[PDB]
Amino acid sequence: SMSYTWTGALITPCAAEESKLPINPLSNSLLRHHNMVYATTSRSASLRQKKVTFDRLQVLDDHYRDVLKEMKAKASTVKAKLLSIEEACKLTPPHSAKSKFGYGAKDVRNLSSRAVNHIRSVWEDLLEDTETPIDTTIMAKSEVFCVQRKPARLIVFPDLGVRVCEKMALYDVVSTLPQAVMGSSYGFQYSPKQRVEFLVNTWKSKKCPMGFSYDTRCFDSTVTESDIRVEESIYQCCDLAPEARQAIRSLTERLYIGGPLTNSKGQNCGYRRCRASGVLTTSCGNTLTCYLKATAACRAAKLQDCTMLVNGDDLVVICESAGTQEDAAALRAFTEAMTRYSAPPGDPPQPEYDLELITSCSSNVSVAHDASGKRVYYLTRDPTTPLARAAWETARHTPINSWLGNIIMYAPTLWARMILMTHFFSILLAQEQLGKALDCQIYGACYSIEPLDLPQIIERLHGLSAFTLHSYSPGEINRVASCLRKLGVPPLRTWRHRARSVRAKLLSQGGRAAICGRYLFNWAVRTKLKLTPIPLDLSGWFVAGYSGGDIYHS
Ligand SMILES: CCCCN(C)C(=O)c1c(F)cccc1OCC(=O)N[C@H](CO)Cc1ccccc1
Repeated sequence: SMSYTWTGALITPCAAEESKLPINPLSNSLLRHHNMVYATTSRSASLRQKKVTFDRLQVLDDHYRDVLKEMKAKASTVKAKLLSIEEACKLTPPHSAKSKFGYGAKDVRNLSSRAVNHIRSVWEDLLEDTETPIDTTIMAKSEVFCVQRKPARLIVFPDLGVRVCEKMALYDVVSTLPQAVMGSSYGFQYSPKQRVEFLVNTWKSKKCPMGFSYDTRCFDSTVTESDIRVEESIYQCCDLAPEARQAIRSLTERLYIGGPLTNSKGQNCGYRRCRASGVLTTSCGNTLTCYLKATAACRAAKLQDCTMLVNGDDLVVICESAGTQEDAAALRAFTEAMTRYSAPPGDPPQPEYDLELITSCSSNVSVAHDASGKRVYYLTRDPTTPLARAAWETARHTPINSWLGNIIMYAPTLWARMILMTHFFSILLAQEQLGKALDCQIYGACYSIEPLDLPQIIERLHGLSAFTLHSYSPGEINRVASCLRKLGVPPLRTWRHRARSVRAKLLSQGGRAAICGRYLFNWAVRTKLKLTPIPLDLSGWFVAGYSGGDIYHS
């Protein structure tokens, strides 16, 4: 069937859209070539609609059915909890889209009567009505990139009231089931240093390893009604409260498998028969679907000892080599199988025989050395997009931000350390906001974090070596260097000069600021200070990992 059908009504914005990087002193100190940085808008939405709209031809086979039953046998060990309205409300992001029913995310969080009464009514409706399609809004998402232009991504989400009900029925499921089903291959359970450990150990565990990332084109659109019902069949193997079982069955038929699209102006926009980007089960569902399809395709292709690492639609496979011609051919057979499964490639996959050449989760493993000269593996990526976004959020007030999560994810990197930390710490210090908690977007989720806690966070997510790395690899330095010339970012000597200046200010204030000076900026001085383990709340991160978007943790 068609992933989408359209009536001709437009994908509308509900406010003016900015597509150019403003000319502003603070962002200009970071990046000079402002004309290279752009934000997507609803003006490119029709181009995206064309790409995401197509017919899906799915053909399932014995390997798929075998793998599906192996997954269900493991899902069968799961016992899941129904969340109370209060628990689901506290998981609601503060700046989450308001309901069209007279209340907003803050009213939800405060347990206001209007909000709670309405959420309760929505829940009872899920229990009563198993068929009426649930309305969704379609919007063009505003995302920032560097030229060489991407059309806007389209986001699909239901009303606030429904989102809170999804958490009630399925939060515990999305947070515990993927690990029970996929074990070590479930990527979202890992901190960055633990993802590196698994990739390095899996690689080292093969006699002759071969690995590849697999890019599925427009994954959400490739997701069929069958996939979504199969996904539900895995959820139904959990021990569930009667009302959760019903709310899952109703959400699946009324929301998950598809439904009507309304634009911001309230106009009937079209119809969806594929994955909605903005529902609770998107991340877990995509992960389970991508894992099932890949696991079965490996058997079909006869790849050997194929270890998966799956994070939503992001896939990396590491296996035993059968020789070079054999590998090329088996990988083409793997692609042919995924294609029948309705998971066709975007960029053709290629076999790799070096772990550092594989890009997965938009990152690659690289190597540096700690103060004692020992090798430390860590994740990095091309810094273009992170720098373009840091510049945009510097010039444009963003009640939400992406730069802080970037520093946390990429802390051991040369670029996050010399540029990002230096830049944002200089500014927050001048503005007396080092201590101000920020609402940090990490993938689709939300975390409240004070910049002053960065050292403790980094030491846990990456180890104390993140503050001592040096001797980065030539390829990494090469890549960083070329991006700075391309974006007009001042050279590293200038960032060193800035860091020394902010480091001295951080030290002079003492307290938590001085801890930031000592750990975050020790790379910038000779007279290194003693780096000992720093004398919290990492549970919301560690117990379930990243369980999906529109989730808030404090
Ligand atoms: C819990 C969500 C926020 C806490 N962060 C930031 C995490 O990492 C994280 C964590 F600390 C504990 C548990 C799970 C976590 O994350 C899930 C996940 O898939 N993370 C990956 C790394 O494995 C992010 C990443 C991908 C590529 C390159 C660099 C970093």
